[PDB]
Amino acid sequence: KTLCKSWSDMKKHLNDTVSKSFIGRFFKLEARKTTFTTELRAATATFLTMAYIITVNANILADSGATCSINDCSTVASSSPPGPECVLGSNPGYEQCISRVKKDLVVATSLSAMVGSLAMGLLANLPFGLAPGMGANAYIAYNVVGFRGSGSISYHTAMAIVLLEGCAFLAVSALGLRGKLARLIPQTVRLACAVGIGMFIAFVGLQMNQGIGLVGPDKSTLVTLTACAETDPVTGACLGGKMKSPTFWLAVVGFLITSFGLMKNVKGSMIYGIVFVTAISWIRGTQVTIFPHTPLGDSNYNYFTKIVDFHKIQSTLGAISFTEFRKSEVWVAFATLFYVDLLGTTGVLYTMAEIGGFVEDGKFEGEYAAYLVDAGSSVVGSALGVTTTATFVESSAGLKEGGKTGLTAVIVGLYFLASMFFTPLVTNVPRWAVGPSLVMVGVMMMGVVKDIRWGETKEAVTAFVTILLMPLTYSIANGIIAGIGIYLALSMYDVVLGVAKWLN
Amino acid sequence: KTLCKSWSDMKKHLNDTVSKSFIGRFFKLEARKTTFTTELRAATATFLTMAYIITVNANILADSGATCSINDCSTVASSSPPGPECVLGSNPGYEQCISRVKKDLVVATSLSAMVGSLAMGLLANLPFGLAPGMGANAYIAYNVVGFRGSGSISYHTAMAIVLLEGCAFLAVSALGLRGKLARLIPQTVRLACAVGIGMFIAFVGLQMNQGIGLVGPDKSTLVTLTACAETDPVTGACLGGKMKSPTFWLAVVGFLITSFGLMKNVKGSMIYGIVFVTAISWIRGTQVTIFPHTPLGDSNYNYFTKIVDFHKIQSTLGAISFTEFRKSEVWVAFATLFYVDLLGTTGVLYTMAEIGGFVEDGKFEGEYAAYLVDAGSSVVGSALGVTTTATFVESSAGLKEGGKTGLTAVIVGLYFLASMFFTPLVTNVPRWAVGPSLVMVGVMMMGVVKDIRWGETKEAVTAFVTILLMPLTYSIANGIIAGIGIYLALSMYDVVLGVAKWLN
Repeated sequence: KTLCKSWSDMKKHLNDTVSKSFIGRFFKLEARKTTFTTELRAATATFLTMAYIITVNANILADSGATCSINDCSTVASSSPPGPECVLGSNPGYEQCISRVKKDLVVATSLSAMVGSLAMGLLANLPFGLAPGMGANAYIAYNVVGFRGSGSISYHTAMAIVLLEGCAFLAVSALGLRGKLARLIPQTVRLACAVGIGMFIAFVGLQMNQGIGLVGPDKSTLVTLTACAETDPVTGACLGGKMKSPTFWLAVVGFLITSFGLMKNVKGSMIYGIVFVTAISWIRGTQVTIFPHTPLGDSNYNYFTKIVDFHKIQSTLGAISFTEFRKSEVWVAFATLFYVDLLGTTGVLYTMAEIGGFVEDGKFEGEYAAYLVDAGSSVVGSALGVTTTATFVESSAGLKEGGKTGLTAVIVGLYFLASMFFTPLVTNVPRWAVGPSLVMVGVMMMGVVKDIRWGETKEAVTAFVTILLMPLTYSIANGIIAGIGIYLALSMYDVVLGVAKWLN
Repeated sequence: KTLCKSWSDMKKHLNDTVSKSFIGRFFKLEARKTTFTTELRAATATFLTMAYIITVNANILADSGATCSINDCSTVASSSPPGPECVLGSNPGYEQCISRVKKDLVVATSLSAMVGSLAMGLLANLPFGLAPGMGANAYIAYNVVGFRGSGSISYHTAMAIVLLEGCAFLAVSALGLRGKLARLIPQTVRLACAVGIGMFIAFVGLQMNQGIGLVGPDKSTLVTLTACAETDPVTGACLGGKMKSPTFWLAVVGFLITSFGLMKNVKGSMIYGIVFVTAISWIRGTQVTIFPHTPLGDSNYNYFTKIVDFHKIQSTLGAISFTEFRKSEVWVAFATLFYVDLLGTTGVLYTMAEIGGFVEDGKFEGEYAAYLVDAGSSVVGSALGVTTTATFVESSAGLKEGGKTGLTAVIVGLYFLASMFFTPLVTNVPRWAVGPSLVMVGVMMMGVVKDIRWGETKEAVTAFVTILLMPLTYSIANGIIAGIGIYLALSMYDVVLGVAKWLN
């Protein structure tokens, strides 16, 4: 009987004693009508919903071959291994390097999230955390650096682009040239870019090398549904048997558990889907294991036996090279990244300002600092080996419970501190586990499609071309350019001419 | 001065004299408050908007190789031409056959449209015409018969499937088992199937063999943006130079003219886009011609010189074979076609009944006959060599002007009669001309996407999987099955169990 009353006899005392110290006046706990206990609940509610991006980022950036290259490949019977042999796989020397890089990138993501969340919390009094944004990881990894050394731009130039974008976004928002520039883009293309990004992200979660493996090549049509069980030992090709891949069905079950948990309003759901299909795919012996019986697979098992390990960044440290900025596509990629980051932290940071009573006429209490902290987080994360950071939409779950001061973004950072020590259990997440997690992101980003003015013709074609050309051409830069070209030709050639004639 | 008054001195007299004859009482021109002059304007307004499907159907069914096969191929230096040599192209013998088949299919489409429109007009007193439906052409051609003899099901079995579906839809609506069966499908999958069909139709209008030629194969990613100028002489492959294909830019200009004409509210627009880029691509000599300097291309020019020709169906006549119905996929295709046709003529035929004052409490004046005529049109068109017919949505343009009696659907049929004699100018429409026309169909079918309940989780996942898996797996049958599977597992395993437990 006294157990129930013990919580209440101490919670009020602790809340009264904490608010009267330096911290209570610092975080302004006497105003905004918020007690200390609610801050701990809201921080947990935000972290559990945001905890899924500690593994998706690592598995989506480790595919590009961050530091590993052709020089540190293994030795074979030939004289020297050629270009398209090591990076294609089936080589112990390159896979051992990629394992270390994957181990290194998790700590880099955790540190970047720590810095972003803590810097926002201490300097802006706003209760939402930070992490490497979802949407710019795929563009940098699967489109600029390429899949394991493909494309043209190398990894060092790709990380220099992040520094350049962060520095260019610092002195474009401190001056005040953001609202004059953020509202210049018409609402149709801005709103329809997210749908195309969601399609592109979900489409890459279905290939065999990236995701669970539905789609595959075909000789007559471009794509086909393989889901093949017996696949090629080296590359990916269907030999015999469709819809009988055990990994595919395990991934479908994992998707079903996430979908059933998102309804019924369970806060953290995208993490329990990954945990289930990973704990299942940790048992050695079956056909869905992540631990084979190869010497390469034994190297990943005599590291999972220990569950806590303080790992040091030793491969993907500061790696910046400006010696390749004199060509063309580097600037196009920089401009595309700037365009993606401009529309991201504009319609998101304001939506979470009208949920919680922060908003006033305009210019709520965290306008100036929250933008500079968000922009400098990308700079501070670029040297660590991760892409640009952004304010996560999933931080709204903490606002709905009562968190209003800046203490939430400090406890989120402190939670992210304790998630770095568990690297052994984060490196060993299979790709078919994070496959289902790339589809729900697209599903939740598609929810804004029911605001485009489909009644008009120009606003419908401009949205449809942008939505369609992004996943079918396998490029994010090919959607924005097409949308802008369609929008300019339909209107600027008829409307602007009238304005020019009206000057006479 | 008398010229203006001449029209008015005769229009009222003609309207008074026509309504007092047998036709006036037959079509009930004294009720429904409609004069004869409005019927001629509404028929033209319907035909001009519907006139685009006399060429898209022919070019989308001629790609499957309707009658041509391996037996009537040409003779080469080898003993006998193998399977994958003739059907892949670069053979005069097969192309000469496919030219005759394309000439034959236009008359078959015109006759099917004539019969459907005239049968609805005379027997149902409803002012909307008929034509081979848009959406079932691609499924039958590009998915069942395959691209030039691909796939498993042959052409004769594909036309037997149409007869079987028509006969099964006759005695499912005459009994009364339509409303009990049409409302059983939940609204989410029914509404999201159209968006996926639009995506699949627009995606096939971008390949090189089907459409204008943006997308192409890639070794690492599945699809890429080629738009290559110098292409392989036999097959389709990019050799050098992107975004400099003259046909691609001609098609983009044609798309721009259609998009600019659909706004400003011009009734017929999808036909003036085709006419422009065809009249341009009829001049012999340039790089965008449809008349090369080959002996094959000269055979298509000493037939365009004559502009009127009464052609007779002599290849794609009644061609039905039931000797291949004992395998599996035939029934799956029949069921998919039935599912597509059930949702089509249910949400469309009622929408055009509340625009014009036809509708009452329920059961407007054309419920019973309009369904049987629409179902029997598929049967009567199957023997002619075209797929199932459907009531076109583009027939609403005639309702907005004043057409209310059945005379509109007779004049539309009479217009379709005069469009058969111009076969020479209909067979010589290039594929890059109809490429832009396959995209606007998807754009106009996407306009219903802003009604799915995106707020809920089940109704969002069920719609998103159906939308996504249709174009990315290049199949319409793989979207419905996935949507139904997602919808059943999310709800039937939790809701139906409660109902079963409530019986105790």
